Formats: sequence, C-alpha cells, structure tokens
Amino acid sequence: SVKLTMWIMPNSDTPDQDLLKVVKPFTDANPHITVEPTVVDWSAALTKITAAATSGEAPDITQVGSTWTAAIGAMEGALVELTGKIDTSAFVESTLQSAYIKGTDKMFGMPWFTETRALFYRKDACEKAGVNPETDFATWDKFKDALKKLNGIEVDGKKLAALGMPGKNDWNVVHNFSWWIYGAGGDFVNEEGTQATFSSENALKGIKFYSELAVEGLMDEPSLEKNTSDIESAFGDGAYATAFMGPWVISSYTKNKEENGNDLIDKIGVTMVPEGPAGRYAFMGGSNLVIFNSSKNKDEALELLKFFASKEAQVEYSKVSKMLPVVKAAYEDPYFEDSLMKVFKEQVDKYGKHYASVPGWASAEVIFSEGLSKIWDNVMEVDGAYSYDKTVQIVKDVESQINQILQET
Ligand SMILES: OC[C@H]1O[C@@H](O[C@H]2[C@H](O)[C@@H](O)[C@H](O[C@H]3[C@H](O)[C@@H](O)[C@H](O[C@H]4[C@H](O)[C@@H](O)[C@H](O)O[C@@H]4CO)O[C@@H]3CO)O[C@@H]2CO)[C@H](O)[C@@H](O)[C@@H]1O
Repeated sequence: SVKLTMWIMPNSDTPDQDLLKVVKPFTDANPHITVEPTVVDWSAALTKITAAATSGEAPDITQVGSTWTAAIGAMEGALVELTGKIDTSAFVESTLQSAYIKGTDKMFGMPWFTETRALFYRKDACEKAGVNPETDFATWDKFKDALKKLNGIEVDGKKLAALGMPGKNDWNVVHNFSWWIYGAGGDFVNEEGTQATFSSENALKGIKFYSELAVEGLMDEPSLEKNTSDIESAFGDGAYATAFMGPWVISSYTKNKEENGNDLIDKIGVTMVPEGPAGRYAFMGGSNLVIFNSSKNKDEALELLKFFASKEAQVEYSKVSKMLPVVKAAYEDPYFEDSLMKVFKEQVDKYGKHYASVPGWASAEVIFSEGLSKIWDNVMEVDGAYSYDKTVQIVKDVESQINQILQET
C-alpha cells in the first residue's frame, strides 16, 4: 500500500486525532492508502518547511500558511505545480490568490481553510458600561469612545481592561496591525508587490491610532509583552471587555465550559472590526496544502488534496477547528447558521484583504515580528517616554530592510 505523510500546524485542540477523524472516509474508501499526520508548531513551521523543500527530508504533503505559499513555491523544484490539476471552480475565488505566485499564472498550493480576526466583546461588561455593541463598535471613533466607557469597568468584582491584545513573539504581530493600516488608507507594498509602502502617511495614521490606544490607557499594557496564546487564554478568564481574535478561540472557550464550568462562552458576542476612514477592511489569512516535489506518491497525494477540498471534508474540519471553509458548497450545511461563524464569514467575504503573494513575504514576516514589536516597547516606555517619532523611525527602518528583501526577486 501507499503511506502518505503530512505535516499540519496546530489547527485544533488535538490536531493529529482531529485530522484523522476527518480523513477516515477517505481511507475507508481507499484501503490501500494510509495517512500519517505530524504536527509542526507555528513558530518552527517556516524553517522546517523551507529546510524540507531543500533537503528532500520531507513529507508528501504539508500545510502552509497562506502568506508563505509563494515563498515555498518560488523555490526551484520545491513543490508540485498544481495548475490545471485541481478544479478551481468549487472554491471561493478570493481564497485562490494566495495559492498563486503574484506575477505568474502558476498555482503551487490548494486552499484548505481561511480565517479572519473579529472583535469579541463581553455582553455583561457592555451593559454595565452603557455600551450598545450593535452600534458602538461600528467605526474607529465610536470604538475608541466605547473603550473609554469600558476601561476599568467592574463585572462581578473583577475590574476589566477595555481591550486586550498581544504584542510579541509570534506571526500575529503584523497580522494585528494589518487592518488598522488598511482602514487608515495604507498598504504594505505597491500594486506590483515589489516595494514596501507602509511608511506612508496613511499607514502611519493607522499604526498611530492603534498603538496609542495603549498610550491612552485603553489597551492593557502588561498584555503587550505576551503572545496570542496568552491573551486568548486571558480573555477566556474574563480579563478584558474586548479583544480581536480568530474563530478558533470558540473551541477552547467551549471546552472551558464543558470541562471547568467556565461560562465565559455564554457571555460574549462577536462583531466585525470597526470601520476606518478608508472603509472597512479585515485581515484575510488561512492555510493551503502543498505536495512536495520529492514525493514518491504524487498521484495518491493529489487524490488526498482533492478529498480535503470535498464538501463533507470541508464541513467536518470546520466544525472541529472553527476555521472557515474555502469551498463554496460547504456553506450550504446547517452548521453555518451559527451566529458567531456567520460574522467571520461575512467579514472575510465582504472585507477580507490578503497580503501580496510574493516570494519575499515569508522573510518579511520574520522582520515584521521582530521590528514592529519595538513599537510596543516604545509604548510601554521600557527605554524612555513614549514618542510617536520613535515609532516613525522604527517603521522606516523596518521598511528599508523589507525593501532589500523584496529586491532579491
Ligand atoms: O503568518 C503565518 C500564518 O499565520 C496564520 O495565522 C495563524 C497564527 O499564526 C497562529 O498563531 C494561530 O495559532 C492558533 C491555532 O490555530 C489554534 O488552534 C490554537 O488553539 C490552541 C488553544 O489555544 C489551546 O488551548 C489548545 O490546547 O490547543 C490549540 C492548538 O494548539 O491557538 C493558536 C493561537 O494561540 O493560528 C492562525 C491561523 O492558522 C495565518 O492564517 C496565515 O495566513 C499566515 O500565513
């Protein structure tokens, strides 16, 4: 028989077991094929995938962050070109842009799932504070005014910080600035994807508006030293009135109720990100699946990728991971009438914006994580009083290095 190996990032509570439950229909129908998943944590995934593409010590298949697909596909001989091998008509068209290398008609990944970051809020905090979450989060200015009412609000003894967000030590550092830059009227690169432009007046206005929510005491500053995992868990413990998070947190908050009696899940709602002066824009992320060119079982691997794109496999993986399907027909399933999931779907569809799918973007994210986190060091005044001018200089320095990276293509 054929033993297909696959790498997956931690997309659900028990990643390997949950993947195996989703692929069981495939292996039942193909008893001569087995699937063996291996988990690779997000922090190491880019290094391990890059090394596997070069060395040939690689699985047949790997999950790849959507923002990294062009980086891997652009490596000569790294991935199987999938152009014309997958029926793209079943996919939500917008999810295909990250599967192609910008500037080419070459498809090197298959969209697997998508995700966006939405605004979670505590319903009990909002009522006690006189905040109507149906209208008071709709714009930047109403949002900031709501945070002032929410900051220091007491909810059953606990004093809550208005907004809680991470600041360091993972890939989300740039993701969490993204829609603030877009909403201000900026972008990270030019239309060609060849020149960094996030030091523009508009991009800086978004960076300034967001970072100075913390300077004004509305965003919890101790949390800016932490990563996404820490802040997701803190919100689940009732530490903040609001937070921007992906849909996967619904899984952990649900488990917290079922296992520990924590009913935070029943006290929260979700709404779209507030509208900025450019209009509403949201982060569009997700993951693709790729076949390594060193695979000795490419026919079987392609069969597995096609199964992962089937309606039922898309629905079942969404139920366990809370990620959004990339296949249109999956949204016909009754599961998608869930009020929370509908917000993420509506947001990504109407307003989701994905980074340019250029080969240098993966390298830029490494620079972003190190560089933009220094904005929070400025805000936290670990080395002198906050200065907007320091933030500007940080952004310009990061932009200069991003430019050198882009010019390697
Ligand atoms: O930039 C690269 C890439 O990023 C993608 O976005 C990723 C984030 O980078 C990543 O931090 C995030 O990780 C989630 C994970 O999906 C959840 O499953 C996980 O849930 C935990 C839970 O907190 C624990 O309580 C429990 O024990 O286990 C599970 C899993 O271990 O929580 C983390 C966040 O802390 O996932 C994002 C989406 O994949 C972008 O989508 C992509 O576009 C980028 O290319």
